[PDB]
Amino acid sequence: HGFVDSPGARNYFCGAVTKPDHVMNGVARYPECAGAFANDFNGGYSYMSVLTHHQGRKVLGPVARNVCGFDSETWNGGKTPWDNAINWPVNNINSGTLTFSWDISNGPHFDDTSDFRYWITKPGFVYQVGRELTWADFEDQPFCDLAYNDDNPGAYPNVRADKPNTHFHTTCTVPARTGRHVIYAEWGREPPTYERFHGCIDVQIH
Ligand SMILES: [Cu+2]
Repeated sequence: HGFVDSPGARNYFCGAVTKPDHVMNGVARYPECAGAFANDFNGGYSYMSVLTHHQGRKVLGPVARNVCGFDSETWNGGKTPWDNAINWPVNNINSGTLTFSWDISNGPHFDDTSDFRYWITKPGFVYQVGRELTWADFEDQPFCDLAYNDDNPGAYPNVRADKPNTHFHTTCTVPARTGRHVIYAEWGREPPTYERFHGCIDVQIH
């Protein structure tokens, strides 16, 4: 159970940081989360639970009707808060080497993590409020596809478990891009669960 907190995913900003009730009370760090929680108030508190039990975009192909939530089981295979196309907060980043960090404090699965995978929107991508993502918006293959076996931490330098702070830190190379983009991210586990967690990261590349 967890989510990407650097660069912060939609369910970081609206979930881990800004809670539904914060928005209501007008005391939110991110008032723009109003739009994520407008039609699903209490689902906002399950930001760590955007999960499936299959091997994700790479293996099933572009099958899920909703990109960011990947038709999560927690929403009965329908839309999550983070599939909404609203005025999301954005991460300003550069192309090249970047750490993608998962906060797994809510449900660490160090021992049977299998993979981390990231896809990015195609160069021709135009972000627009109210227009929800399609798989056609993203490259077909992940730009970053990291195996892991906690038995042999040595063999995976691009994956770094931090057990005390219950984080995974992963290293990717974000490809040449500029402007507003989305990175779609997956954290997957081995059998027996095959559980997988899904996130979108809003980015402004330089
Ligand atoms: Cu979990």
